[PDB]
Amino acid sequence: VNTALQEVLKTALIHDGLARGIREAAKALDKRQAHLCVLASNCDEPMYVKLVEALCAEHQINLIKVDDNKKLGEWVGLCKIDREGKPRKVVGCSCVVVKDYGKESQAKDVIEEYFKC
Amino acid sequence: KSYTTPKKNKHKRKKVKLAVLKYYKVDENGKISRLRRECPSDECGAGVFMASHFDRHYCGKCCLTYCF
Ligand SMILES: [Zn+2]
Repeated sequence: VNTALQEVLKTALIHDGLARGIREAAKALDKRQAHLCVLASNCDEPMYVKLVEALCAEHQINLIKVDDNKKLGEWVGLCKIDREGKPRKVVGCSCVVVKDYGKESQAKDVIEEYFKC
Repeated sequence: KSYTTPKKNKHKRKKVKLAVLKYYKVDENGKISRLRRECPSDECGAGVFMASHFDRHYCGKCCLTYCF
């Protein structure tokens, strides 16, 4: 499902279906427009984890766990420069709400059926 | 350069930490409890809070003052 997460992040990037930042994620949750939320657990956070759990477990949320904060920025392209190699300095994030408008795709129905259960 | 008249420095906004973690209150339940009143106007969004002053709460980009 990791390749499916790669493709859904790439389609959110190509259709601008993403809101980076946890305050943008909270604003999207307050405006009732969230579809997919991605979380990082068992990482370098002392007290962020209970806040992000208590704000992400609201309603109609499917949870995907990420093992590291700093590696999450490369699928989303925070400092996506010098693609032939590695980017210089990419910060790590905690939660980005996927505002994906694309529902008709090759694996979109598959991941929707996986998230339905 | 340093002239006879001293130059007043620009407004250095001090970098505050754990501000985004200070909006809602963390309890045993998952419900939200914010300490700032919501913005009912259409200029600022539903997720936009007010300020936290001693006497009156102020908008952001609305620049609207609602007294009591
Ligand atoms: Zn306002």
